[PDB]
Amino acid sequence: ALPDFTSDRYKDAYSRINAIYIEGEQEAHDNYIAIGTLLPDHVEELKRLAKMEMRHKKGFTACGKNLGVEADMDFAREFFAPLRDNFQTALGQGKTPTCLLIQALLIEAFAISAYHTYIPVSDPFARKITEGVVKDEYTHLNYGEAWLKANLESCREELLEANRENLPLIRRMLDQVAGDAAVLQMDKEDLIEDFLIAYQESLTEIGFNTREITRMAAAAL
Ligand SMILES: CCCCCC(=O)O
Ligand SMILES: [Fe+3]
Ligand SMILES: [Fe+3]
Repeated sequence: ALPDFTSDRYKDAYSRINAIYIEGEQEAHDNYIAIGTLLPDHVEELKRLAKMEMRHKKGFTACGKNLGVEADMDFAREFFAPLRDNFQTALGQGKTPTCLLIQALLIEAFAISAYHTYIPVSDPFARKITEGVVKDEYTHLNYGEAWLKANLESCREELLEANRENLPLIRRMLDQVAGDAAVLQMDKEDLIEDFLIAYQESLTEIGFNTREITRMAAAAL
C-alpha cells in the first residue's frame, strides 16, 4: 500500500531522500557544465542538458514544498561527496571518459532506478513530476553512451579503471539510502536491479561484451 505522506515517519525519511533528489539534480547540472570545459565543441548541447537538470531540481524542490518537508541538504551533500570528489579529481586531470562514466552513466542510472522505483509509491503531485523526469534521464544516458561509443578504443582502460573506482561508491550509496527508501516503500532489490539493468545496457551500447561487463559489474563487490 501507499505510504502515509502526512506521517512524521514519512516526512522524516523524505527530508533526506528528497534532498538527495535535489542535490543530485544540482550536481548533474554542475557536471554537464564542467564537461563543457573538456569538450568545448559540445558546449551548446551540454548547456541544454544542464538546463534540464535545473528543471528537474526545481520540480523536486516543489515536491518538498507540497508535502511541507524541509530538505536535509547537508545530509545529501555528504551522500554525494565520494562521487563528487572523484568527479572533480578526474575533471582536473582532463579525464573526459571518467567524467562521462561517473555522470552520464553511473549517476544517470542511479537516478533512473530511484525515480522508476519511486513512481508507483509517490504522492500524486510528485508522481506527475517524477514521470516527466524519468523520460529525460534516458536522453542523458544516450548522450554519454554516444560519446563513449565513438571513443571506446582510446579510452577502454580508463573506463575499466573508472568503473573499478566508482561502481563501489554507487553500491555504498544504495546501502546508505536503503533504510529511508524503505520508509518511502521502495524495495532495495528493485533499486539494485533497475540500476544494474540500466548500467549494463549502457555498457552494451558503448560496445563492451558480456565478459567485460560481467567483470565490470563484479567490481561492485
Ligand atoms: C538521485 C539523484 C540523481 C540525479 C542525477 C541526474 O539527474 O542526472
Ligand atoms: Fe536530472
Ligand atoms: Fe540527468
